[PDB]
Amino acid sequence: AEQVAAERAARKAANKEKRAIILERNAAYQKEYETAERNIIQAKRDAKAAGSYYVEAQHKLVFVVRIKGINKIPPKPRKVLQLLRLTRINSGTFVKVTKATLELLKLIEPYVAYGYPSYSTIRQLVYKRGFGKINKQRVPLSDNAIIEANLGKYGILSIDDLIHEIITVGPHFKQANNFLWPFKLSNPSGGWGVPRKFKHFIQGGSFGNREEFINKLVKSMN
Amino acid sequence: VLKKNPLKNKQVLLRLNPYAKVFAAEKLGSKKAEKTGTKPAAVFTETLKHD
Amino acid sequence: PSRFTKTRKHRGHVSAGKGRIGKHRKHPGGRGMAGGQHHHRINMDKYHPGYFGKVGMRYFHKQQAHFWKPVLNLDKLWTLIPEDKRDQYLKSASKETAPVIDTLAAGYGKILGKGRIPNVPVIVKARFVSKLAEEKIRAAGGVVELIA
Amino acid sequence: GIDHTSKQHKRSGHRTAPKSDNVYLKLLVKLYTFLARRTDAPFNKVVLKALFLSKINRPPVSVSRIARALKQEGAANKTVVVVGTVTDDARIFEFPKTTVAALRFTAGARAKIVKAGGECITLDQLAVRAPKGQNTLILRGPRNSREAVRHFGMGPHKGKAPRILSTGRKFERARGRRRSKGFKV
Amino acid sequence: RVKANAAKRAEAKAQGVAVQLKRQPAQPRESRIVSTEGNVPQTLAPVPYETFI
Amino acid sequence: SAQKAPKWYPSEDVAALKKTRKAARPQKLRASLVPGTVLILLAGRFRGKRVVYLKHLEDNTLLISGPFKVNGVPLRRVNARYVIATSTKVSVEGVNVEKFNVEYFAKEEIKAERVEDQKVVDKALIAEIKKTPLLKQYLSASFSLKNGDKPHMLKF
RNA sequence: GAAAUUGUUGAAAGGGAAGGGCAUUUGAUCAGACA
RNA sequence: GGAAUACUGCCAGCUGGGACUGAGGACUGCGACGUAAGUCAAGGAUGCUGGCAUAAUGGUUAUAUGCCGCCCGUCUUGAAACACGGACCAAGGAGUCUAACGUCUAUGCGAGUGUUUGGGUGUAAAACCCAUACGCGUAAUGAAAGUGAACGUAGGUUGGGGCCUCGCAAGAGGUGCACAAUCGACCGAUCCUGAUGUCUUCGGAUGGAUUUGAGUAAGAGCAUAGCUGUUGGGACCCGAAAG
RNA sequence: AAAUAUGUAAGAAGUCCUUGUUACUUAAUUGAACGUGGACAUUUGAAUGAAGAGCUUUUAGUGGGCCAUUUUUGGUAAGC
RNA sequence: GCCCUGAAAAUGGAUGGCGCUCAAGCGUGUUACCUAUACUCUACCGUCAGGGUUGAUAUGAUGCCCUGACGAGUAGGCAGG
Ligand SMILES: [Mg+2]
Ligand SMILES: [Mg+2]
Ligand SMILES: [Mg+2]
Ligand SMILES: [Mg+2]
Ligand SMILES: [Mg+2]
Ligand SMILES: [Mg+2]
Ligand SMILES: [Mg+2]
Ligand SMILES: [Mg+2]
Ligand SMILES: [Mg+2]
Ligand SMILES: [Mg+2]
Ligand SMILES: [Mg+2]
Ligand SMILES: [Mg+2]
Ligand SMILES: [Mg+2]
Ligand SMILES: [Mg+2]
Ligand SMILES: [Mg+2]
Ligand SMILES: [Mg+2]
Ligand SMILES: [Mg+2]
Ligand SMILES: [Mg+2]
Ligand SMILES: [Mg+2]
Ligand SMILES: [Mg+2]
Ligand SMILES: [Mg+2]
Ligand SMILES: [Mg+2]
Ligand SMILES: [Mg+2]
Ligand SMILES: [Mg+2]
Ligand SMILES: [Mg+2]
Ligand SMILES: [Mg+2]
Ligand SMILES: [Mg+2]
Ligand SMILES: [Mg+2]
Ligand SMILES: [Mg+2]
Ligand SMILES: [Mg+2]
Ligand SMILES: [Mg+2]
Ligand SMILES: [Mg+2]
Ligand SMILES: [Mg+2]
Ligand SMILES: [Mg+2]
Ligand SMILES: [Mg+2]
Ligand SMILES: [Mg+2]
Ligand SMILES: [Mg+2]
Ligand SMILES: [Mg+2]
Ligand SMILES: [Mg+2]
Ligand SMILES: [Mg+2]
Ligand SMILES: [Mg+2]
Ligand SMILES: [Mg+2]
Ligand SMILES: [Mg+2]
Ligand SMILES: [Mg+2]
Ligand SMILES: [Mg+2]
Ligand SMILES: [Mg+2]
Ligand SMILES: [Mg+2]
Ligand SMILES: [Mg+2]
Ligand SMILES: [Mg+2]
Ligand SMILES: [Mg+2]
Ligand SMILES: [Mg+2]
Ligand SMILES: [Mg+2]
Ligand SMILES: [Mg+2]
Ligand SMILES: [Mg+2]
Ligand SMILES: [Mg+2]
Ligand SMILES: [Mg+2]
Ligand SMILES: [Mg+2]
Ligand SMILES: [Mg+2]
Ligand SMILES: [Mg+2]
Ligand SMILES: [Mg+2]
Ligand SMILES: [Mg+2]
Ligand SMILES: [Mg+2]
Ligand SMILES: [Mg+2]
Ligand SMILES: [Mg+2]
Ligand SMILES: [Mg+2]
Ligand SMILES: [Mg+2]
Ligand SMILES: [Mg+2]
Ligand SMILES: [Mg+2]
Ligand SMILES: [Mg+2]
Ligand SMILES: [Mg+2]
Ligand SMILES: [Mg+2]
Repeated sequence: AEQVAAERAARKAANKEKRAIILERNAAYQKEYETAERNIIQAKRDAKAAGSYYVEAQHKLVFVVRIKGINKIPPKPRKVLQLLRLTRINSGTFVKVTKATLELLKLIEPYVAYGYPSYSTIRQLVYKRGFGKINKQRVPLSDNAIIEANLGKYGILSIDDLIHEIITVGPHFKQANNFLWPFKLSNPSGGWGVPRKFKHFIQGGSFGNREEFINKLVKSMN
Repeated sequence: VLKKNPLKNKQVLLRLNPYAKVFAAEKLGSKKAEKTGTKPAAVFTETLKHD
Repeated sequence: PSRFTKTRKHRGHVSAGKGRIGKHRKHPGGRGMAGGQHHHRINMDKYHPGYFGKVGMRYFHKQQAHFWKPVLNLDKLWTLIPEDKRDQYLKSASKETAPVIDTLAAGYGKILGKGRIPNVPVIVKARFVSKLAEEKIRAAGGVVELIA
Repeated sequence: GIDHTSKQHKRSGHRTAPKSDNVYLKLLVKLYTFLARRTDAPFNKVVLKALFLSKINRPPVSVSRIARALKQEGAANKTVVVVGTVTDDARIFEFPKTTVAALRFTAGARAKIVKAGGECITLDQLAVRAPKGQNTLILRGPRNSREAVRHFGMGPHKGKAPRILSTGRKFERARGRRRSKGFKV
Repeated sequence: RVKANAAKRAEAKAQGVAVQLKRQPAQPRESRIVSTEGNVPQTLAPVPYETFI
Repeated sequence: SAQKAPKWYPSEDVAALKKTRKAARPQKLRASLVPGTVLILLAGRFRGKRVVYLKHLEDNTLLISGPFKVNGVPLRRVNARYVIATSTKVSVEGVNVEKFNVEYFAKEEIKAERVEDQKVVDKALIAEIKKTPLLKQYLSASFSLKNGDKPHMLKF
């Protein structure tokens, strides 16, 4: 009975192959990411050049935070807060945007904060507070093997492979996203920057869509 | 038994994401963007400074 | 036993699992089947339709046993023959020497026919038979011999 | 706090042991807990639960209900498993051969079975003769032939047999049972 | 929708696979460029209070 | 029996530890701590003594001396965290000090070896100290906070 | 020979009730463990 | 014209001070650094040094201090209540037993089951044994006179665990108990139909019908026990004015 | 003639093809219903969620309610 | 707009009290800072749940081990003691 280092090699040697793949993968997302970022920047200028205005596509992904406690909530929002897995305060989940989710958000605005997340904040959410739902349980990620285990079914075999699937709202975004246990943030470290939380953002409160300004918050709460 | 952050703890940083070496190696996080000098049409400015 | 009993559990709880509002008093519905037609009628129709009133003829001094007449179905029939004795007759199934069965002597009154007896001929003695009980017997070449 | 979507600390509500206290049962169960953990065969998982089953859920399988299930097309050599007791049925004359594997065989049952050159088998014997339950036929007793269910479901227009002692006419057969006494059910 | 489906289902099977025939909710719209040619932005401002009665 | 004894006992077979991963790595000193520097002893026996820094010992302690003859403090060990590093600095390039190790202070009146050692180092130091005027007197004086001092403001 | 309740002796506290919770000063008192 | 800066954002840039925690207990995993042997901050604290070895640390207790703290029981929408009981302490002090029962469960035997009215017997109210009967079940349905459960593999259809065959696997087929849905068949009641026949008014074959039954369609019951529940009893305990 | 509220549908119990059964039905092998044989798998026919779904039996307490924003009746009003 | 008049009740008395006047008042803006049985991370208890493990030749198989979530409570149910 060999295996001593025998099959021990026939793994590690093949453990290397799989990092390699990941390395070539991650390296390439970068090219993608920046040279799309870059692409808009010069779009915006190129239209300014022409006198024309360049309107970038509506955001496709949002990140939501239950900003309100548990009690004295009316039934229909109460459900939607469930269906969106925000069943306790300061917990957050990703939402793919279409009308048929938009209307959901609509309905729960005075109970949540939400907006558009950078790669930076998606990257840091997943790294530090990312957990998988595996037979319920809620497993911390912390080794890419865990992801391949469950999400490999759809491509996706690295924590960054996860992230790429989120941020780009992939074809497998349902499975990808749901795979992540609703994040559990602490309270913001500065504070809310408002004297009173439960007004709209636009009115100097915290709830509703605050667009790119969601990154400043989530980061304070991460 | 004890979750370790990546983001700090370079060890597990590299355990996920083998790219973090080369990223860091090639100061990727500070890419000096290539310089173009396109100038905006006078429509754009006139109307920016309109009333 | 007293010790597995829930009143032991209730010790230390004021109300004995009887509630503080509505207590445990003497007889609130009334005693017994009171208010059958009145405040417990809902219960009596459903759970007990048919309860009130009257149907059918009165029979003064009915003596049961007048009407004694236990039924044995063909269903069994062969049961009445002891199992050792039994197989001997099933195989070797003919007239000339076919088993007699005094079903009165079993303790039955009528032979009904719940169906399927092997083609063995049998001489069946009873007080009473179903029209089919007989046919079935006769199709095996048995007969029914009426006794009392 | 958490908007609970579901009741907290619910028990699965499925049995886990027999509520029995008989060693021998306890042992058989030892066998099949082992056998069902380590053998990826469905039959063992099924059998294990059936041992936890209580008397009601173990209605008797009869030897005549057995003979029928062998009359099953292509099923004449499989071995009937019964996680309960087997009873005799005088109503069938030409019971077949085979192999019955049960918890208990009534005297008449086991008699009839062997009288035609069959074999009666404790389940642990069944275990060793066929770990993965290969070539088994599990039969089940008629659960709903209990007298008690006659009375389940009672109410108007339900056709369901009163909970009633002494019966005959004069026993709930008037008002509410016939169009000429108030009404009908 | 079914007989609609069953057609492009075959029509694209007999072609070269590649179907996609679940309905999808309204997607947020794409980027686009708006020209100024013939269309300079007309600046507006709030009005003062009047009555006319 | 008064009590009915268990049906189980703990094994008294003690486990061995897990193979811990904690390298004792070398302690790099705060920048103000350069040989030749005058320290202020914030505590202990010679609390408030101003005193010259000589060598970093392999048990992280500091090698100081008064010099003895100036202020009475001898060649000694001192923890680097109970000390105020000042800004003033003599030259220790002529003081040997390599002799002095941890074992040199193993507990095991005064061993004349020390009494000799202590004369030799000091004689070198006073040579240097005599260079900058009023230093010797500086060293001889104890440090104390006076009404008004805010260390969180004071430069040393 | 319990309790309520009482005499004595000892200790202690007390600016219009007493008793209680968390916490530590102080006093009194006590375990365990060192080897 | 060419810069700078602010502002917003990014870095898998570097780096300082401080606070809480140190679960785990051989090894095993994922990695990192090394040309290398190795090493490591990579599946949870170790290294070095000192103090007391004691009332030092710690418990308990009394008091002082900061903040906080209304009387319990009860009925009630609502009690600290200007609602009721309660001055104090001991000892008593309230869901029981029984007859008959529903669900559930355990156990014995099983188309049966129940020794204990009784008899036999005894180390004598026990334990041991047992004949005949009886009760409940094994047949239903009509007010009754009465009649009484297979067209068929004890039926067709659909779902169905499990097993069987094919396949490496995915899958496909075969068979399918319990159970559930639906269409039917059989028995009695009701209504219709009324063959062969006859002591000419008896007989009721056969085939039917938006009718109907606590039914049949390869039995599940009987007995002991228990928690909970039901009724009658002084009926959880104490209470009338009366008769 | 709104807003809110509210019925149904979004497939395998689906869509087509061929052509049996009957006492109903048709001028009619016409049709109605129930079938036999065949053709098409999970982008099999929107979203999000699901610590699974379904089902059965038995039994407690309760059957004086009160408050808030909004809708609203009586009343001049009311801590009505 | 703020302020003043309009502006009358019974024990002495209430922006909560002292007191405050370029406020410690009114309207508005910007930061910082204080602290809930809530949130985040960790230990420990218990409840529910999903895994693993009858292999002797030592000690609980209702056991042993890994892991995840959760924890308000009258009347009332059940359970373990
Ligand atoms: Mg979501
Ligand atoms: Mg900060
Ligand atoms: Mg802060
Ligand atoms: Mg700050
Ligand atoms: Mg405020
Ligand atoms: Mg944070
Ligand atoms: Mg007892
Ligand atoms: Mg009792
Ligand atoms: Mg008890
Ligand atoms: Mg209780
Ligand atoms: Mg109690
Ligand atoms: Mg209670
Ligand atoms: Mg009390
Ligand atoms: Mg009760
Ligand atoms: Mg009471
Ligand atoms: Mg009441
Ligand atoms: Mg009556
Ligand atoms: Mg009769
Ligand atoms: Mg029968
Ligand atoms: Mg019956
Ligand atoms: Mg029956
Ligand atoms: Mg090491
Ligand atoms: Mg250092
Ligand atoms: Mg001096
Ligand atoms: Mg005495
Ligand atoms: Mg204390
Ligand atoms: Mg440790
Ligand atoms: Mg430890
Ligand atoms: Mg001591
Ligand atoms: Mg001491
Ligand atoms: Mg005292
Ligand atoms: Mg005290
Ligand atoms: Mg107070
Ligand atoms: Mg009261
Ligand atoms: Mg009142
Ligand atoms: Mg009270
Ligand atoms: Mg009052
Ligand atoms: Mg009263
Ligand atoms: Mg009183
Ligand atoms: Mg007492
Ligand atoms: Mg006697
Ligand atoms: Mg005897
Ligand atoms: Mg006799
Ligand atoms: Mg009977
Ligand atoms: Mg007649
Ligand atoms: Mg059919
Ligand atoms: Mg199949
Ligand atoms: Mg079939
Ligand atoms: Mg009929
Ligand atoms: Mg009728
Ligand atoms: Mg009946
Ligand atoms: Mg009663
Ligand atoms: Mg009285
Ligand atoms: Mg009287
Ligand atoms: Mg009278
Ligand atoms: Mg709707
Ligand atoms: Mg709806
Ligand atoms: Mg859907
Ligand atoms: Mg989902
Ligand atoms: Mg689930
Ligand atoms: Mg109920
Ligand atoms: Mg009720
Ligand atoms: Mg009621
Ligand atoms: Mg409210
Ligand atoms: Mg005022
Ligand atoms: Mg103030
Ligand atoms: Mg102000
Ligand atoms: Mg400030
Ligand atoms: Mg807490
Ligand atoms: Mg609780
Ligand atoms: Mg609860």
